[PDB]
Amino acid sequence: KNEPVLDIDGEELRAGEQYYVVSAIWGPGGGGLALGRLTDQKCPEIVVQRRSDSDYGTPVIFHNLDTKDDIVRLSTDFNVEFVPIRDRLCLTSTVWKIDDYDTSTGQWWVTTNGVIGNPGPQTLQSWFKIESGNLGYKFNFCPSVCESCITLCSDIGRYGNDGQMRLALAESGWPFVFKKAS
Amino acid sequence: KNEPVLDIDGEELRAGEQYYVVSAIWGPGGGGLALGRLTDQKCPEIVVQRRSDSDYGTPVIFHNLDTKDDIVRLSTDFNVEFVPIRDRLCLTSTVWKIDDYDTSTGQWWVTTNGVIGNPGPQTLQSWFKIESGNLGYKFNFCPSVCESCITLCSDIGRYGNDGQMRLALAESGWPFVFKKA
Amino acid sequence: KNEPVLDIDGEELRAGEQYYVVSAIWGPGGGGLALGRLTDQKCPEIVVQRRSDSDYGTPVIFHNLDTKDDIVRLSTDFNVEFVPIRDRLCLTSTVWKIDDYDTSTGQWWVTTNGVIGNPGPQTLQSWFKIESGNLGYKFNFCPSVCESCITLCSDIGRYGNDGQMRLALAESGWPFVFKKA
Repeated sequence: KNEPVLDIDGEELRAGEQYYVVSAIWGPGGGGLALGRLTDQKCPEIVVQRRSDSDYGTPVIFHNLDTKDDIVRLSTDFNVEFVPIRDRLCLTSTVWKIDDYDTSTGQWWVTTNGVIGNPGPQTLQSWFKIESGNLGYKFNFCPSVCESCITLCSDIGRYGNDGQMRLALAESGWPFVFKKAS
Repeated sequence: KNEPVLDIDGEELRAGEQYYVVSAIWGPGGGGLALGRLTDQKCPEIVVQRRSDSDYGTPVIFHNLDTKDDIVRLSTDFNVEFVPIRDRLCLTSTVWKIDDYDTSTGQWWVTTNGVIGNPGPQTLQSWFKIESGNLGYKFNFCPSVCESCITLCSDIGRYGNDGQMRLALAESGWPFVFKKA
Repeated sequence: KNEPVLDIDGEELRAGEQYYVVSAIWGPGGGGLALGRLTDQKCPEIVVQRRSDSDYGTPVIFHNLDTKDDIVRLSTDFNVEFVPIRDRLCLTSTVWKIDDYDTSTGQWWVTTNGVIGNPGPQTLQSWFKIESGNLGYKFNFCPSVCESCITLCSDIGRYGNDGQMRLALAESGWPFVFKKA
């Protein structure tokens, strides 16, 4: 019964529909998110952002906890799934999942090879939330799918990693907006 | 009088029972089968494979030809239905059917909006077999409900399309196993 | 200049790197390869497979033909050496080598006590190739290090042997994948 997420058109987000995730801050805040690849890892891909603010990157589909509700709502666990237009360099999934700890960088990366559905301990790292706290719109990884589980619980922001703007768990979240692909 | 189809626990598949159909090839081979959709088509949904080795996708149920036989057995026509709860179905069934020839890709696709029961020409595109082949079980479309009919016949393999892994008719079938739900 | 062999991570296999070699078929396909010992023979250790698909086994390292090309490539001869992080139970090597003909089983076993390097007649039994079919990858024994020599040329598969999953020459090769250690 939560408040709907809204795209730039004022329209409430629909699960299954494709949306560009674009920086709410343009200029040096960059453009949209898309799939990139690391130098020491060709697969699975990683969530990156384009330097150009005219680039909206790769759209995503949101998969609900209970898909009986087709409205994407705030502070609710869901799966974010990149839906690329290019051919797949990788045979692993393009679903967002929280990586394990990166001892070389000190940040929890947001990466691919996540899971659609199966809420519970097996998929704890595949569930994300959208909020609007002190930002335009932010991603928060704090899955409530498993009440006996212990999970990380914090905002999701951007950090520089080897020439790419990557997404990592951060205290100071980063603001986004949603755009119907059409 | 054929031999039954077994699941991961060694227990034969039951018609009416729920089973995850998971690729016997892990890693790059992806995992279980589930339901997806195309950019230009919202319904009926399409049969896809989740790419992660830790998600089994969507469970299925088997309907035998004879509704009285409870055992799922090899080299015999059956109905396969997904059993999801997504309310994004535009009332189309969850039963596997063979699509008509896709002129764009040159492949015969596997889809939904098939029919349970009613063996005959009407449900021709909805009847599937499981063959052992060489690896774990492979799916095969070769309906035997209409002797008078001209149907395609070949194994079922996997092929890429629109950023999703899909099921099509081919000679080299793709292997799968079954995990009880 | 052949295409590089790729591990699970999408990475071309590098000569010298520890890799786990694990069945590309999970479930009853078992797991990884390791050093085992037979009932009547303690040395040399043989190549075996752990029944649990969770046991990646013993890491190994590749040894190319030309000691300077670091890219492990397809259809190219190489030595293979087990890397037991366990204490070495024997004085013979961990290098893969085709055992002599087993009159009791009609199987050309894969054992150890092979030799790294010295291509030609002296080490013909330690030179293996990697290829791919419909599965991830399949081993093949068809060394080219001696043109005037006659050797068997066939794929490599798995067989039971006193309750241990050994490896031997076959016409259909078993599928594997490589995970960085």
